[PDB]
Amino acid sequence: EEHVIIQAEFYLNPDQSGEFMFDFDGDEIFHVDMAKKETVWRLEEFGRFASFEAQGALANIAVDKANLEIMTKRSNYTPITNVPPEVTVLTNSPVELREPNVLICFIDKFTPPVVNVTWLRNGKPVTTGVSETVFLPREDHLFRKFHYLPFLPSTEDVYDCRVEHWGLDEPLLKHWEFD
Amino acid sequence: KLRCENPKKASIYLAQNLNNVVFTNKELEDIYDLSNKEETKEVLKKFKEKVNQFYRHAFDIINKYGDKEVFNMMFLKLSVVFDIQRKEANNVEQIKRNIATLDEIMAKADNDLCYFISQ
Amino acid sequence: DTRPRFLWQLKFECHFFNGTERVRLLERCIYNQEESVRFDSDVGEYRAVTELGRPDAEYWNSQKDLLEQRRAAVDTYCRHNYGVGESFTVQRRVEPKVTVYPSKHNLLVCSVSGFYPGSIEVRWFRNGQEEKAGVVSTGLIQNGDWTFQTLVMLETVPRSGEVYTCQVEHPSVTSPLTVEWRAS
Amino acid sequence: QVQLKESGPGLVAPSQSLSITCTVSGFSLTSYGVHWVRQPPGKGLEWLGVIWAGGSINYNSALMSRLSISKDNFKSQVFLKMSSLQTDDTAMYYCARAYGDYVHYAMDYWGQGTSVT
Amino acid sequence: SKMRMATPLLMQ
Amino acid sequence: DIQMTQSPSSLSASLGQRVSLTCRASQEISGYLTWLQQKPDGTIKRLVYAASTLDSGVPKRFSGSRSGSDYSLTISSLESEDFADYYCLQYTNYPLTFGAGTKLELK
Ligand SMILES: *[C@@H]1O[C@H](CO)[C@@H](O)[C@H](O)[C@H]1NC(C)=O
Ligand SMILES: *[C@@H]1O[C@H](CO)[C@@H](O)[C@H](O)[C@H]1NC(C)=O
Ligand SMILES: *[C@@H]1O[C@H](CO)[C@@H](O)[C@H](O)[C@H]1NC(C)=O
Repeated sequence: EEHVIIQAEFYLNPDQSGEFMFDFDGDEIFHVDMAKKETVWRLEEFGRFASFEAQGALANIAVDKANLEIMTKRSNYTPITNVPPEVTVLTNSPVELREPNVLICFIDKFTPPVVNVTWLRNGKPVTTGVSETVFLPREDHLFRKFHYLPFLPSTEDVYDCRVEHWGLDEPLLKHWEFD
Repeated sequence: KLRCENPKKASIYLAQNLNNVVFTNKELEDIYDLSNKEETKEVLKKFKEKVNQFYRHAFDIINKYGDKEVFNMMFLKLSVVFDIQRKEANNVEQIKRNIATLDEIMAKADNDLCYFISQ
Repeated sequence: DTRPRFLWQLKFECHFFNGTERVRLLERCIYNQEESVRFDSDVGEYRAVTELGRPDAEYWNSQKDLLEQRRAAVDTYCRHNYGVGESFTVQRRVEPKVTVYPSKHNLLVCSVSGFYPGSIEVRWFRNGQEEKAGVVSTGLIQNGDWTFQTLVMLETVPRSGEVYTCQVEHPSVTSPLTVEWRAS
Repeated sequence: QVQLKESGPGLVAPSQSLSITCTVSGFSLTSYGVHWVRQPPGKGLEWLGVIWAGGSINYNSALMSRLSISKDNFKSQVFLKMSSLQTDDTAMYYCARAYGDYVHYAMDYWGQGTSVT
Repeated sequence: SKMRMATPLLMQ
Repeated sequence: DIQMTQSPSSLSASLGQRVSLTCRASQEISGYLTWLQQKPDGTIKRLVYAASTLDSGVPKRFSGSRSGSDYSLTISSLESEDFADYYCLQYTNYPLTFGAGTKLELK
């Protein structure tokens, strides 16, 4: 038997972004939205059995911020290498026509964690029902991220997980279509 | 402020020796100047007032108690709040949340201070 | 935007072996793609992975009180959070939804989808004959929403009448889930 | 697992045609790109060209007008050609794998090497 | 009950 | 054509010693550097890519680094199978250029 529980946080400059989440064998338990000061559970059932106060994560980001600015001057402002992402488009289950499913855009092995993810249906951006995770950690210290588009599979639509990273030159578009 | 009857747990982050955490008056005005629309005028006065309330409360703690750990942690957490303020300085709801957040940080500062003195 | 970027990461990891008998705590600090400092519960202190993290290790390891609370974090943090969440994380049991379908007549795929945990066991049978020659598996796919999926493909298609059977053995079920596929 | 294997004739008479083949297993060429490198006996390496997963090919300016790189995704093998042989083409020929279709994806897995003298 | 958290340290 | 100057051509050291291989470019390469190892048998294996990202199947004694325009590959302790040839590689733009190379010798 082997189980792993991970608490992962990061801070980024000069975008001034942060994160705080919990991980179990590569699956997220909860994260805190610091803008709203609310604890968000990955599955709604998890809130009925355990509780976490989102207020305590604020002091962690305040330490992550002061750590990053100390490491930047120490490395002589050595920029991070913009590692381009490997992007995979999956589905939650085998797909069927006119039967609800969930498109998954696995954005893997990238750094830093800034991505302009946009679900494109026949070329136009879509935000109806779109869900996303937070930047999930990795063993090689790169990042994973899942973007979900609850969709009704059909043959008349094609989907693109347009990924914009600074390690690329043009936007990365990973295609998906039925059959 | 009498000692808290039931102080909560107090974490430690080793923030005793940080310098240059307080935003000067010039830096504050740059933050306020981002609030320039017709709907933020009423709430900005509240925000500036609470920030002024935060500054006096924070600078009162350093005077007698002089707890550098929670003083610096207050501004380090404030630095995170001003980051949210910078990205949205015309959001009425967020400013009120940042006011409540700044009151939580003051409440947490008192909560942590009454814990440390007893210990 | 072409300005340089600077990234800082922090991870706390609890490793569980045989329930809670052996617990390993691994705390890591990552600056720009490279781990610089780490805490190992077996070692019991911070070790500088690189020369960048060397000042941190000599600094964090000098605080006695925070090291004791970090060694004890196997109980107060790792074991505690294990008991808090084991009812929906470790004891979590979601049955696989197993289905079979032929691609294009070969490479018979057995879809094991929406199961938890990921410790799956898929075996192909030819009327009880466990076929091990043409089996190819895509691997264990993690969906990010506390589920898993996996496609296992069998290369050798049979003649008419040879009923291939995909058997799935998962901790969520005592009787293995069998989905049979027929022939021409 | 991921493996790359180079094969090709070793006898290269002066002023002839050359051809090298690289065979890959454990991945797909529709998702990865193949580089080509060569190494003269007892000296350094020299990048020749690259073909990406989409099919875009980028040769070397110094050795252009001679190099030629192709692929066959179904057969999972790569090809190299170098016309107008000479005495400096004596070297070891290698192949390597890189992800995607952009130069900033690093190469990961190498072959063993085929020889021409 | 409640999930707990570990707190980082500040570099020198 | 970016010119890579691999600082050592040959290095002699015993086992369990720290060695550094420095690679320098004539232009800005934006941290896109890959390190390689070629054993005397003639097989080549990647160690570090993106100048700081260790490969998955690599011992934890191989470290990549970047400091301005000076890149490096560091071996914290030398085993018996570490004595081989090493080549840096820039891939920021075409043509990809390798260093001359470094031969690691058992003293
Ligand atoms: C930063 O640059 C200074 C001045 O050239 C030099 O002395 C120092 O070693 C450099 N530090 C690093 C980490 O590159
Ligand atoms: C996302 O888009 C914004 C707006 O165009 C741009 O400034 C930013 O650089 C993008 N972020 C990326 C590519 O990571
Ligand atoms: C696993 O832990 C249990 C208690 O949780 C213990 O009884 C058992 O002996 C352990 N297994 C081994 C192999 O030591």
